[PDB]
Amino acid sequence: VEKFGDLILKATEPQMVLFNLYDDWLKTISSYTAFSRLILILRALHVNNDRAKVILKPDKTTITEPHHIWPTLTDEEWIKVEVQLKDLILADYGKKNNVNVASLTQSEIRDIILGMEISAPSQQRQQIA
Amino acid sequence: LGVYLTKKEQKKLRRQTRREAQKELQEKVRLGLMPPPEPKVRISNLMRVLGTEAVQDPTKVEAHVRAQMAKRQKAHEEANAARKLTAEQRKVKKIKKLKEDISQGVHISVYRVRNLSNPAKKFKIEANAGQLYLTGVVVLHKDVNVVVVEGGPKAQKKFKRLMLHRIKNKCVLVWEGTAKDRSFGEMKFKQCPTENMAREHFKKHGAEHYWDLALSESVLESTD
Amino acid sequence: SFRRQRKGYEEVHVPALKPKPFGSEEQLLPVEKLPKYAQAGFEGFKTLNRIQSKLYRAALETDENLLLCA
Repeated sequence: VEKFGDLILKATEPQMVLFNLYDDWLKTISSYTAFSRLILILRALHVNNDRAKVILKPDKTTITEPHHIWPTLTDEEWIKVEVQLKDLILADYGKKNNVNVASLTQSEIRDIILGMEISAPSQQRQQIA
Repeated sequence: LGVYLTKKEQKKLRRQTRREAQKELQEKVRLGLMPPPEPKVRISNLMRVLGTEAVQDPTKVEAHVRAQMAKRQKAHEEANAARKLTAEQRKVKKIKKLKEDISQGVHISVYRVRNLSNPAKKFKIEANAGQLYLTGVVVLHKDVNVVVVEGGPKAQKKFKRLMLHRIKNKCVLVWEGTAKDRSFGEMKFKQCPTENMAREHFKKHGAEHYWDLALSESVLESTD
Repeated sequence: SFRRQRKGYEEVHVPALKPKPFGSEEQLLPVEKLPKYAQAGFEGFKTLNRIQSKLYRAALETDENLLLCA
């Protein structure tokens, strides 16, 4: 995030700082929903960091005030940004795994958002069957 | 006569009615007339019911569960609000207009106060007579306040407790009995400095015995 | 009709919609009003449909680009 790397790179001495990653969302959603949205946002940021920034602001109206980090959006706008970020993550995973987005199932999409992977260099253990 | 029932029978009847309703709903679901019930989801219940799908789009899930909670809450509220409007309605006409069943017997309490020169006590007595719908009259004379109140038994019991405990020179009920019909009109006051005018006003409705008993009580208080 | 879930599936049944009533200047035109170049194409059909008669002059007598949203 642009608010963190610059801050730590120009910090000439070690120190400790506090942030509130849930800027004001807690006023309308429970902390469970806030954490889920935050982890989805960070997954998208780790994936692309460029298209994710674009999805963060859907319109020039959404302005990030200096008081906090994430842009302030309406509830439905938050829903749309969340679904767009989910589509981003699924499409990018498909790009690196040659798998269709529709090919993934609900549990599989949850696993990908969390960070599960599937690999098998030695499949000959199929001899169990 | 109406018959009560023991707490055991009350519990059994309520349990039977609830079980009947639950079986009715379940068999309605069996026959397809009713959709299968949806899980009741709250904020704590969210990640347990919709855990595999809240990671897809958490804000939509939050909106859905809050909509369900608000739907339940608003379903509860409508009936309550309608029946509270029912409260206003009755309270002004069916929950506060009783009259104590004064049809076959009118309880008449005639008291004789010594000092009633304060208009605030007379205004409070008139407000208590008008709020409880109790008829009667009040006669004023030289160190004499003959207040007769005829009405229901509960209204007379409220008026005696208001005049003996809630109102302060001493007030004592001179004649507390029952009558066949009503004799005095609305709650009004009549100032009579002479005893003959008060006696004629009491004998105009046939209640000169109360004024005679008040005069005898005043004579017995002034003698001893 | 309407919509409801009977057993395992949600059936939504909309009834048969009423057709558009013919006006005082709109009716099923027969094949006797077609010209000699168009009478040979309507072989075996003594009359025409309602949509064919409501846009007969706009498609046969007019050479403009017709867009029939039938």
